[PDB]
Amino acid sequence: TQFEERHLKFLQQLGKGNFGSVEMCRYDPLQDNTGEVVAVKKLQHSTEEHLRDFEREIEILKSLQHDNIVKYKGVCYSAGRRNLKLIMEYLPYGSLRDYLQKHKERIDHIKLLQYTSQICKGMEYLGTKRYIHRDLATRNILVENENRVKIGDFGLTKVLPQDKEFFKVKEPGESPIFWYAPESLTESKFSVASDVWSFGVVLYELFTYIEKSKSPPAEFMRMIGNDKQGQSIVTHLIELLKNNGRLPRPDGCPDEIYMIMTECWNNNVNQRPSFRDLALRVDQIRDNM
Ligand SMILES: Cc1[nH]nc2[nH]c(=O)cc(-c3ccccc3)c12
Repeated sequence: TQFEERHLKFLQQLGKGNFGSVEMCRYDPLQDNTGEVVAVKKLQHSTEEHLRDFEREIEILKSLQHDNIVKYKGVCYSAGRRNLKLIMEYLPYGSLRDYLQKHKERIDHIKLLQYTSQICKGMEYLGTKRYIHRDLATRNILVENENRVKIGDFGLTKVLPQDKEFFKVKEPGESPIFWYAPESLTESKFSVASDVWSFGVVLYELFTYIEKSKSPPAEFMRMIGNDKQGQSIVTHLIELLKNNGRLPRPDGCPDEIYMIMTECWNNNVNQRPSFRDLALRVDQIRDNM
């Protein structure tokens, strides 16, 4: 879990996450090829704040061990221990968002339901730590193989206080608003229940197959008026959601699955299902058949 900079060998640039870039590297202490391939996260701007944030992600990630959560491996104190890099497992098939677009040939509803279940279970696990993810979306889930997805992107995750069921985030500025529960948009309140709302959007994403014009931003913007810019977008999204405006049932999506979506998208926070409810329902659906 302490990786030496001189043995971390660059292989590929991957995405460019919030703190900075992510690379695929080979860790080869024996210097001969033959090491483990890993993902290495870097911090672009190591300010007092960005570092504190990066360090918080590391603690969080180091504290989780679950089949459907990306593996923490360690840290690398490069530049003479004057820089730090997070070392994680490398999942070869990238984000669930890209996978669904690139590998339709090997995806059916059963696979979609498997992914759905796996995400729910990772989310049950986070809840036992009182962690709120706050950023659930297929772009933030990673694919190990055709049978296995893992939740990643713990850069925005927060811990609920001892006895507070919600966390108010001082000011969400430049947010993924189209995944957010109304009370997150209106009050900056995040909770297990707001994660459930977002999971609903994730379930929608799965069944739209990240198709051309059916993404949540595209759909919401169609409903609201594609003309709209800046804050009018937010104003109209809120008003829309408050009075039961919802994303449409994807083409070929079963009614039973759309109902799961609609139950997650309850304005009434308490009435949303739990992740435990959701895992059971999805697994039962799979097991019937
Ligand atoms: C963190 C990670 N582990 N394995 C990965 N495979 C990828 O294709 C992409 C990432 C990644 C995750 C977050 C931000 C950028 C890239 C990734």
